[PDB]
Amino acid sequence: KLELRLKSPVGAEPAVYPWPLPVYDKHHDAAHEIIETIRWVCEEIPDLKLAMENYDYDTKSFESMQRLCDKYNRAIDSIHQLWKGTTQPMKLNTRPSTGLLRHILQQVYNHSVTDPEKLNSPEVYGETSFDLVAQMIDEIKMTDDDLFVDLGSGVGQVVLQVAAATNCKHHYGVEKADIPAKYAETMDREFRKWMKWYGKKHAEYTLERGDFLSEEWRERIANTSVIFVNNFAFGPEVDHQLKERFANMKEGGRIVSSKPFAPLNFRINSRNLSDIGTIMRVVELSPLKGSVSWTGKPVSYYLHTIDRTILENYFSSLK
Ligand SMILES: CC(C)N(CCCNC(=O)Nc1ccc(C(C)(C)C)cc1)C[C@H]1O[C@@H](n2ccc3c(N)ncnc32)[C@H](O)[C@@H]1O
Repeated sequence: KLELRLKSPVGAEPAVYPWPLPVYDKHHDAAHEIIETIRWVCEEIPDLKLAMENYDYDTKSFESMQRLCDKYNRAIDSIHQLWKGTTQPMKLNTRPSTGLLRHILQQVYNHSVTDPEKLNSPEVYGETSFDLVAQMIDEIKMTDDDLFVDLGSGVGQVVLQVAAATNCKHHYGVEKADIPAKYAETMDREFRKWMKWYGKKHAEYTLERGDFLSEEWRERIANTSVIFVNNFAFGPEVDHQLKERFANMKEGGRIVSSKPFAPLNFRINSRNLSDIGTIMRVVELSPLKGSVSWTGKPVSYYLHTIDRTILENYFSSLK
């Protein structure tokens, strides 16, 4: 029946929406996905922006929606034309800006998480931690050297965010529970599709089914240089096993978490000598003012860097 279609700015399969356009949740529907996508594409292509200094808008009239899609598609055609002339294509494979990325990931999520219901009351998945993760990404400089892992990666959004944002040799997510691992497969597909659609590049990444305490993971963890773990509700048993597995990490390796694995007020003495606190610097990271603020209360986060010289110094300090 009735449809709206958006042409990709790089000639990928157009995006096709049914009318009336679905609503996703109380604060998201396809209408606004459509508008937001159009706006984002104008940011990729200043030229497209120039073509469309015309658009507030009526999202419940199909006619009003279709003029918008039409103007956009037509300007797209116009742009593709320009690129046959001496004007060169928009720089091919760049990373998406943050703004675009937040959009894309919203899009991927909504197209992948059909029924946001099979996900338990409490924020045990982190639904709007995008800005938070974005902050982390800003602070923890990463490079083609690093390997990244999100321990208990959920449906994968954080892995996708980092992979989109950084140039690690590889990013990994590992998830035990079956239903989110299922969703992650679609997330993965949706993500690849939308990134092609906007013609934006991403670092290599993999989503996996697995337990991060499983024998196999001991080795991998020791090999990972950047670990993100949202351990807020892990408690005693699991924190310990993790500390265990961290102790084998190379010098420089980083762990970013919600609960600290050492303490910050930690100075090295006779009976704390096998405490992990001896092989790692720990800092409290500044929270975001607009923090999701778990437990109706402002909460911050922790960067641990594997630094053995801390130990070495305590053996130099015995002459
Ligand atoms: C709460 C966390 C741990 N996780 C979902 C979050 C998606 N990714 C995420 O939030 N990353 C992240 C976000 C923010 C931060 C900061 C705090 C900002 C630094 C750090 C990391 C839960 C998933 O972990 C899975 N989990 C728990 C243990 C378990 C297991 N041992 N092996 C496999 N997966 C397992 C569990 O099944 C859930 O699907």
